[PDB]
Amino acid sequence: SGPPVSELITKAVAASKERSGVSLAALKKALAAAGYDVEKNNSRIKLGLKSLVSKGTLVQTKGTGASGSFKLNKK
Amino acid sequence: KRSRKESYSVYVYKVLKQVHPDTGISSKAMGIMNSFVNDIFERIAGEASRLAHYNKRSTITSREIQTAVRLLLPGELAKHAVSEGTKAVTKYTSA
Amino acid sequence: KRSRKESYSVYVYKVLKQVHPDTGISSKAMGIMNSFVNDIFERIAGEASRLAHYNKRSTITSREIQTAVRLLLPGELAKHAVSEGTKAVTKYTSA
Amino acid sequence: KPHRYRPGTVALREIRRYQKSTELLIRKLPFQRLVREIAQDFKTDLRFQSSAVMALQEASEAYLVGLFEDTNLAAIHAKRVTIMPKDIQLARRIRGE
Amino acid sequence: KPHRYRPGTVALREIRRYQKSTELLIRKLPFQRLVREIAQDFKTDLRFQSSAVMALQEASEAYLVGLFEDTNLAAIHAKRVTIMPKDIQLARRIRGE
Amino acid sequence: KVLRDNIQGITKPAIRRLARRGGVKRISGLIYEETRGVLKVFLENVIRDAVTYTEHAKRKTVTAMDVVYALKRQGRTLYGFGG
Amino acid sequence: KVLRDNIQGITKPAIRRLARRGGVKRISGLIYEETRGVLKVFLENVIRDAVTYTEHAKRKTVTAMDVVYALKRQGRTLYGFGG
Amino acid sequence: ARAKAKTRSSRAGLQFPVGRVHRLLRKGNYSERVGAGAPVYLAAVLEYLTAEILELAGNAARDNKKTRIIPRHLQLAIRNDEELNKLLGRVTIAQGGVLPNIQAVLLPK
Amino acid sequence: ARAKAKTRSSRAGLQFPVGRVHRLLRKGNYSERVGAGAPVYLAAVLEYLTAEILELAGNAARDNKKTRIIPRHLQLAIRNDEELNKLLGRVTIAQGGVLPNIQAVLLPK
DNA sequence: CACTGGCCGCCTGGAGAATCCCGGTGCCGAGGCCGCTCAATTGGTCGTAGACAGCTCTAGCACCGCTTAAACGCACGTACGCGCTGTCCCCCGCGTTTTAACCGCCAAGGGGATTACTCCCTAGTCTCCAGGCACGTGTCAGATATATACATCCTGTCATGTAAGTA
DNA sequence: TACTTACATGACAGGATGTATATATCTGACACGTGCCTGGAGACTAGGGAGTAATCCCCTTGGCGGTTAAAACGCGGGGGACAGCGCGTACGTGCGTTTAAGCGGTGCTAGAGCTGTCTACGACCAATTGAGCGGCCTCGGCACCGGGATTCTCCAGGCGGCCAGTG
Repeated sequence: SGPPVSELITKAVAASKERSGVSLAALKKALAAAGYDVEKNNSRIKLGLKSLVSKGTLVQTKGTGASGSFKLNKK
Repeated sequence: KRSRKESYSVYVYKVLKQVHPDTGISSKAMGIMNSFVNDIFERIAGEASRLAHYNKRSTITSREIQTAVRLLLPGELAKHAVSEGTKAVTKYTSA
Repeated sequence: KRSRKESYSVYVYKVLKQVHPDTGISSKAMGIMNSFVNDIFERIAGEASRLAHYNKRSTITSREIQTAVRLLLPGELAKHAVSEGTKAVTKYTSA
Repeated sequence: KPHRYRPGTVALREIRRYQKSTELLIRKLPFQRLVREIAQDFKTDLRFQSSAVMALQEASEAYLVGLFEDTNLAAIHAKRVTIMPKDIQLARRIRGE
Repeated sequence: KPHRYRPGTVALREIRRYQKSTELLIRKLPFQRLVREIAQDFKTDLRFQSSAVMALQEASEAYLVGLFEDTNLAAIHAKRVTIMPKDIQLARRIRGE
Repeated sequence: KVLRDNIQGITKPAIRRLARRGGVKRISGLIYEETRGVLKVFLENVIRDAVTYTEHAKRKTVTAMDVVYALKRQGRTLYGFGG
Repeated sequence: KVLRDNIQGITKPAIRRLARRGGVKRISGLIYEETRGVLKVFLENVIRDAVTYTEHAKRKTVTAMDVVYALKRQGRTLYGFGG
Repeated sequence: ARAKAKTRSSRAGLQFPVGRVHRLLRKGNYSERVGAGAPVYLAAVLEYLTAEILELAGNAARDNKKTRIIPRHLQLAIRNDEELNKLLGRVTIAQGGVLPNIQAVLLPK
Repeated sequence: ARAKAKTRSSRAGLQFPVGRVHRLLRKGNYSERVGAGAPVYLAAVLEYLTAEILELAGNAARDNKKTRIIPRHLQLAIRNDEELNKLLGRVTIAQGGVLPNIQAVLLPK
């Protein structure tokens, strides 16, 4: 079971916090290093990214939707 | 009656009856077999004629056609066709 | 003691001088010209032969080669070759 | 609700049918009209054997079928399944036409 | 800091050079050795006219030139610039090899 | 007597079924007019030569044998009509 | 007198030069060994043909005529070698 | 006292005509002179090619539960042998259609 | 007692040899008979083709400012003419290289 | 942070439909028979094509010594494929309406094909003669070498937009 | 929320080097004069292939009525292409080293190639035939029609993860 992957996405983006936003591939590899079967959960990560952008807690750097780069909010 | 139009009909029919006793042939398939024997005859004869010209030879013999088989026919088709060519020519020389 | 080997040297030489009085030729370009004229001659001769066989004609006339060069030479080269060959057979019959 | 197939499924059945089928795919008399139109551009009021029109139609179907073999290969080459004019032009150029 | 070109312009200077120049691109002796190695497998104890070796040299270079033009067309077809094994496979298969 | 437009005589479903024999699963909309032109060009190459065969034989009737010869000269040899 | 690994004699920069004459910007690393194989198969074809020409001619030396003639049959016509 | 007219195909043990192929070499105008074993060899090659392709045609007909060769059987016999395919890459069979082959990308998952 | 020999090359006014083309046609074994106008027509076509390609070769060499034509000039002449490229599509010129043809995407910017 | 109920992605059973498979039935092309003829056969003759033997000579193979150009390997780098997803739009599928393709039926005649006549031309042969190729030589066009000059490609610098830090 | 500032990025100039440009040199590759003998050629002739006149018939073209299968068009909708964007690698490019290609020189020889011999070999001519072809005819394999299973495909409902709600 464990926690849902929203905390996983927040941890993945907060692990590095470099100048540009983190891409989908880098965050998926981050969750793979943390430990998760991302092979059967691609639409899961897509819905998590879209949901977390829509609440405004995540701001998307350059890309559109679940593509591109994602960076942390102002506060 | 008209002018006779030569074909390979009964010949291919004999070959089919030798290889398949119960299997028949259609007329369009027989036209395609006429096209086949004419095309392969044309390819072998044309390349072997060029081989005759290249060595400045006035004769096309079994050696030139054999070499033409090695050029045109691929692989095991080539060497098997060589085998039946040799058996045919040895039977003919032995009458 | 040597044996004569035939080439198309002098004819290509006179043609290149006629179309360009000042321009020379290398030896390898001469070999390529020999190969070119041999290839074109063999193409036209083979197609003329096939036209001769297909209508059961045992003769090759300028009509046959005209048909062949209409088949092979594409577009504007065909009508120009028709023009020069017509003029050539015109002076040949008139002399 | 009336029954309804998804796209490509009928196309795939049509595929397996037309390699399964052997008959002509071009309408006979419109092809005859086309070949007469092309012929009268070279010599007017030409006459045709029906076998000649059928041979031209078979050869045209053969040319186009092989051309779409190559076109399908070029389309899957570009990670696509729908062919495009650049696929046809590519296949025609690589073939040497 | 010592000079270094960006990737690609040395390639195009090579493009302009060996398209502008004509000379043979395979080292002659290893090509001759490869030809002798292949011909040894087919009929034993073969020798080669030197002109025959350069003839295979010109023909082989031009054959590879035609293939690499076809793979260039295939690569730019696939929105790429760097050619891949499947490009040569496509070129050979469309040409019918 | 004169014929102006038989390019549309090779209809879009006919091209569809040709490509279905060709193994094509999906066909773009711009394919059909181009393949009509391509077939027209191929028929230019074939029929021009086939005509040249006919007035080579001084005939008015286009025969199937001329078509077979014209195809096989292009290396697109058709079986089933020779003879 | 034994020849064992001469396909590696067609070096990688030689393949790069060939692709430069063909007009190639970038060549993958997987390309070189299979172009060695493709060229290998091509020489198998043309040298097999030339060997048949040779043994038909009852000579022991492969000549440029046999080369250009084998290329000529395969639709790969070569000029400049006495054809 | 003329001898019995025996046939050269039966002399060589063949079905394809030695005499007709020899006559067509004489009338296809391919050389001035033709060796005697050449038509026998050429007829042997033709008979063997037709023998294999008719064998595959009959096998394909038996596969499709038909007792008669249709041109579809001929096309299936050409295209299912890769060496015969390489022999006849540029040749189209009349009414043979094309060999059933679908690329795996086209097929659904 | 005999007329002076005057060649049919001079009769047609073509520098290509009518007699030699006729000899190669007879010994190239293409028909049993050859009409007399056929080698004249063929030699005229041959001379026209050679004149046109040598004209392009001389023009290309003058474009390279070189007074002798080389196989590179022959390649430049052949590949730049669409009808000559149609005639010599599958034909390879030795040591002529290729026509400079860089695809448009390969250029920078 | 654990428990938990509703909501969306996925599993599963079942219904309809296209095809496969089983019959019957009538039919028209495949096979078989008969007359014919023409093309294969046979035997002698005659000319000749190439196999064979032998000699000569020449280029291909081997060996060797320098002599660098390049093959090669490594390292820094950047750019190219490319995997993934979001977005737009384009073509298959199906239903209905339209319409000309097919059939089939009949008239007519255009020329394909065949036969006959007759002659235009073309290949063969003895004789003759002259043009193009081997051979030799001489000689300037171009490769090479060296010295200038711009193109251009990368890099350094200035200006500016813009995101970030901040009161 | 505006003020300020440093960093990414486009605009502009400049150096370095690779390529473009100018001039000497020498050399061997192109080009020209000679011998010649072989290949072209002119006259005549035997004889045949093809050009041309006539016909017929049949096979192509033209035309009319009916069916409906094929096409055409619109709605709908899903899937296919594709734009973009980081990522991660995978060659590109530069640089020093190995070495093997390349060049120049020498020797052997084995095979290419030319020439006399002649003998197997194949084409050619008169006569004869028997196997292959044109035509007819029959019939049953197969084309077409009709009915039941099966596989396939798509959707309805039903389950699991999961996401939101709660304690």
